[PDB]
Amino acid sequence: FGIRLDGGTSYSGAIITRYYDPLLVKVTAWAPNPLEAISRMDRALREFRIRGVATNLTFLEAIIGHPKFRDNSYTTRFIDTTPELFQQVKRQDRATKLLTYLADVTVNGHPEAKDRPKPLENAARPVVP
Amino acid sequence: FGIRLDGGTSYSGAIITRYYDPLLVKVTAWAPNPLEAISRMDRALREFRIRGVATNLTFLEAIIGHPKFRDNSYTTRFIDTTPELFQQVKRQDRATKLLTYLADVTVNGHPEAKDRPKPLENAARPVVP
Amino acid sequence: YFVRQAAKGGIDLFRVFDCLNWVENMRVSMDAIAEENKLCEAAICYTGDILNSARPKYDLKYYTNLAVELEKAGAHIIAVKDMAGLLKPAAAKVLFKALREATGLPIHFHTHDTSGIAAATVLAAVEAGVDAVDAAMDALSGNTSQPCLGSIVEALSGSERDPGLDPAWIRRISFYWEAVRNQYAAFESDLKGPASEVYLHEMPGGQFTNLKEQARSLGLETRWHQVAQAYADANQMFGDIVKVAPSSKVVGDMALMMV
Amino acid sequence: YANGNGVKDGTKQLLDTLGPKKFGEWMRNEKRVLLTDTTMRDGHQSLLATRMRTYDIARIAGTYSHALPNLLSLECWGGATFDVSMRFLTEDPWERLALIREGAPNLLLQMLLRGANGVGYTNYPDNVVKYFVRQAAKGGIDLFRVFDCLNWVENMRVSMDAIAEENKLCEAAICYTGDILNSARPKYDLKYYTNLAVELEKAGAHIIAVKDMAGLLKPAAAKVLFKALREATGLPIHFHTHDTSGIAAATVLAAVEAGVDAVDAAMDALSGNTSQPCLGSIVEALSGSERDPGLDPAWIRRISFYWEAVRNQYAAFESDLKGPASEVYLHEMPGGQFTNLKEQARSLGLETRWHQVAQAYADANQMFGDIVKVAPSSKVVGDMALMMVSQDLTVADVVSPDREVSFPESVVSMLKGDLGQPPSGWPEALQKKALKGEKPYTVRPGSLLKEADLDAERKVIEKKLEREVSDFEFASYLMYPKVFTDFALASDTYGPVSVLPTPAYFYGLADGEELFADIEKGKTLVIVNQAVSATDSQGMVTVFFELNGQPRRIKVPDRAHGAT
Amino acid sequence: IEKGKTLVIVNQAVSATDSQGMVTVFFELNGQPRRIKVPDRAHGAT
Amino acid sequence: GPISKILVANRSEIAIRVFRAANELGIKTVAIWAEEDKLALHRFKADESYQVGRGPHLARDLGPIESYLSIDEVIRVAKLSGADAIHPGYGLLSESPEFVDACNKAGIIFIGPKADTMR
Ligand SMILES: O=CCCCC[C@@H]1SC[C@@H]2NC(=O)N[C@@H]21
Ligand SMILES: [Cl-]
Ligand SMILES: [Cl-]
Ligand SMILES: [Mg+2]
Ligand SMILES: [Zn+2]
Ligand SMILES: [Zn+2]
Repeated sequence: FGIRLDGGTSYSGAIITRYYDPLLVKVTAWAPNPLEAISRMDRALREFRIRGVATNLTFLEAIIGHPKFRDNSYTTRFIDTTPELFQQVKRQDRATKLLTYLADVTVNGHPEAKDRPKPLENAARPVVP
Repeated sequence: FGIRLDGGTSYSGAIITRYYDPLLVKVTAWAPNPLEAISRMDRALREFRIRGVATNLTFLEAIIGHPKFRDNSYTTRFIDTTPELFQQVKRQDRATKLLTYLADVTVNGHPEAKDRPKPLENAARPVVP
Repeated sequence: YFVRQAAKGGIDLFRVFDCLNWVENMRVSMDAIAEENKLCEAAICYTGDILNSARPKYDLKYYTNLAVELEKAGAHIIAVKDMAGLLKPAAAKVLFKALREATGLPIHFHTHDTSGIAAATVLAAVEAGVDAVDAAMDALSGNTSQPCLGSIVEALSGSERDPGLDPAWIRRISFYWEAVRNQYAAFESDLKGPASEVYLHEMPGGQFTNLKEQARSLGLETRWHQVAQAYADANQMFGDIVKVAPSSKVVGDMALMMV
Repeated sequence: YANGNGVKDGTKQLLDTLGPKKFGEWMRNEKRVLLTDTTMRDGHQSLLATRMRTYDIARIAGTYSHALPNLLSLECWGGATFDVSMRFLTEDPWERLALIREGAPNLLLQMLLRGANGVGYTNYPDNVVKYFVRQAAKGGIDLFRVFDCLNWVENMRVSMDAIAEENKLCEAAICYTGDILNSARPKYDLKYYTNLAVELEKAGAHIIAVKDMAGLLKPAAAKVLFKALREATGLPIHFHTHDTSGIAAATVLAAVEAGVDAVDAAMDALSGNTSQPCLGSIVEALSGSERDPGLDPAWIRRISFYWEAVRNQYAAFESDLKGPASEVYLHEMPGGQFTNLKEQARSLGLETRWHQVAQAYADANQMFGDIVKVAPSSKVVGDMALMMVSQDLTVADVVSPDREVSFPESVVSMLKGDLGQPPSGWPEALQKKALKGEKPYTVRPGSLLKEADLDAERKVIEKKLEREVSDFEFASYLMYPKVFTDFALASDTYGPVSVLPTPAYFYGLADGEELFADIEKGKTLVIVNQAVSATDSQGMVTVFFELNGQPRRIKVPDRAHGAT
Repeated sequence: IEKGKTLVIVNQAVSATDSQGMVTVFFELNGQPRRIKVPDRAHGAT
Repeated sequence: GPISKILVANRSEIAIRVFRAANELGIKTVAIWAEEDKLALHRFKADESYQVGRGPHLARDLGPIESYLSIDEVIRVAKLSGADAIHPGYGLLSESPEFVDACNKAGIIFIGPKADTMR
């Protein structure tokens, strides 16, 4: 509810070329009042999953979560001025890390286990009573 | 404009299982008048591209394009009594038969070819002088 | 009935042959092509060696008598069908001179390049007065096919018998066949080139390659020389026969067994 | 297997008795046509990138000797064999020669020699060239077929004088190109050839050869040419051609009819396409005629069947060439290169463009002033062709002063005069544009080079390898310093690998497989591959052999799979 | 990965080691294919 | 007069937006693409498609942006397609008075303001 999209260019598999516009999709968010519209936008933005390429999602999210934006007190110089770098914080990427571990031990073994006796093959997982 | 989507189970990569209801996505179309609403649902549905599973798209199109639908002259009995929404004779029909050859050879190979050398890939097509 | 439909379907020139050069076996077809008012080109299959007196069953007189008898039977054209590519240049000079003195019909020579010198025989036939010859576009020529059309035409370019065919167009057309032929990689044989061995065994353009495949698969791809001598030997046991289409298959069945 | 008796005396004994001059007169005088078998050099050079190994070539020499003792010669050395043998097969070309010489003591052994540089890749001083010829004669060559890639006689003289000085046969070749019967290309008319023949005879030839490296001579032309040649000089004429067009056998038979004294052919299994035409069928066509060469067709077939089984081991090196191509008349690419070339075009995503090339090559040839195209001149014209194709350029486009074109190095080098001089001279403008201020010269390249200090040079190679080198090895080093050096180092690491059979040299041993290997005449090792271990850490694999009954473990890095 | 963030992971296949000595493990993560490359230290590869 | 067929002299989202309105109205549709947008979905999202900026009539191989800003080509694909109208979308041409007088030196209805207001 309250979300309009104007896209068509991006989709998984798509290849973004260096030649044109960087645009992926335009998101339009509607609500009865402006505060509710902001959080509608915020919910949809954060719900986006884009992989394979960098985006401006974090930067879009920072703008709309800004106090000066929420209370409508920004001038045109706001972005060039606020930063308040914003800018940053990284990403955990835990799943990829785990998969790296599993692949490593699957291929190379664990140093504490690799030359020591081995448990009887597919023995029962322990069951919590 | 005037398209709402509420996804259920579908995205590029989704696994659809047989255990639950068969819903992919609900589509809602809005407009100032009812006819223009219909042509917008109609435009949206035909624009969908879903690869991997069959869908009910063409049936939905026959529902909303049908005259009893357009001039609100239908009852709860409409679908159950309208045979030409369910057009059913095994189709074919030259293009369809051709698709069927290509499908079948693509999945199963050709007996004369499938166990023998293969031509060099991305070979020049023959050009008629 | 079949000949009738074939003329209706667009065939104008029927090269008719018999796998044992048996004229009696060609009459019905030859009469049917004349009744459709099309061209009846009666083919004599070439075998053995007219310059070799050790095989006197296939001498000069054998071909000239069959040409006269094909003419009497209604031929509009006589062909020499050299299905194994056995005719040699010196024999072509004698053969086409003698055929053209024995019948007034034109002669049409068809050969296979299995030996790697069919183009020499063709050009010797043209010099001896043969009226027509067969050749394949360069990309589908050579080896067990006909000899190269572009090169034969180029060799005759500017001579008295020049056939007046444009070399630039032959090459463009052969370029196209070349790209066509690439799409058929599945059906290429292992044959690499000229095999003078054809003069011993006489396996015709179709069969040579199949026969080789078939002896690989029956696990003899290592005694091929025994097969070759066998097919030659079988041929003599049968009484020395024209080996083409079905008759060659029978000789190869026999040769494979004896091995 | 042949044969029981000793070997019949052949052309080898005839040359030893008469000497080279009288021996070319004897060729001239002979009624029968004479044959040269090129299977052991030009046949695999053309069809298998010259990868034929000594093992397969030497095991057959004794059968040629007993079964075809009437052959004129076996062309079996020079052309690309010299460096390819060391660079790619890790084997020594001298050993190849000495083994052929041992197995066929009755036939002439023949090589192809470039006059300017012998078997090398660049220009060398006269003394080096002389030294090479002297070693080639010492090591078993009887017949040197000497050519120049521009048919410049000047550039052949040093080779021709060195051959005569050694008392060997000097067969001076004239490269055929164009078409003597087409009056629209008058630069290569009949007179062009008969005058070269007369220059070559004054320069000391014992035999004249026509080398039709691209297979361009057509039969009606052979008839005119060989008649006229044998009227312009008393020397025997020797005809070598290639079958790219699919009609070279017709050209050979026309030449034989016209009086030609000797011809080249390859055994059936290595003939046709860009190789020589079929030996057994040419022999079969002549059988019973006036000029009948007297070679037994049942032996040719048996030796061909042996070469066919040998060729099957070399599947890695087969090209995609499917048969006759009359477009050879348009582009004139030499058989010996229409395949090294076919896959420079591959390595540059040109494979599907391979036709426009053809036309760039004829075009390039003509802008160069229309020249003889044969190893290394063809190479130059190919490099030009590919470039007009890639950089998508034309000839006005190539010679226009305005359009920058950075030229391939081989083209820069030729226009400079490193391959010599066409009759001709190089086109002024193209030369100035291509040279970029580098200065061209017009004398014999050989004649600018300082004499090599042969002593100093010998000590350099000897100090590097830390042992004496033989005279033969020294010749090798003079021709290819770097390729010889790597070969010598590899031999010291790997042993006499030339003695392994082909499937073993390229693929090693299957599990459990047994091989006999002659480290030397009369020293046979029996070697069994017992097993091969999983690779270990540190990434080593151990192969368990039995050597003459005794277990031996050898450890090798597992490079395949990333291990050092 | 955390209370209430459950990954489903399937080991689909493991490649032969390549040169440069890398092995790629083909996973499915929550339905989606993922390839991960690891050195084959076991067997001497860096 | 009665608009049957619209050519969208643009790309990406703007082109798709116009395609959508066209569709729902029963107006047929024409897309243009340069060679670099060979793969772009807007060229499939129309009922007809033509390349702009390459070929026999040129006289240079055109640029990827250039290809879309080119009056000649745009007109060309309009005239060849049988298009009664052009939507320029935004950016690119949409404020080029040269391009307008051209729609209608070619008698092709231009979706937007007359050329005078534009100058
Ligand atoms: O086109 C009609 C779609 C609506 C009918 C299908 C619904 S989806 C949920 C419910 N559970 C089912 O088994 N089918 C219905
Ligand atoms: Cl070197
Ligand atoms: Cl641009
Ligand atoms: Mg003589
Ligand atoms: Zn035939
Ligand atoms: Zn040669």
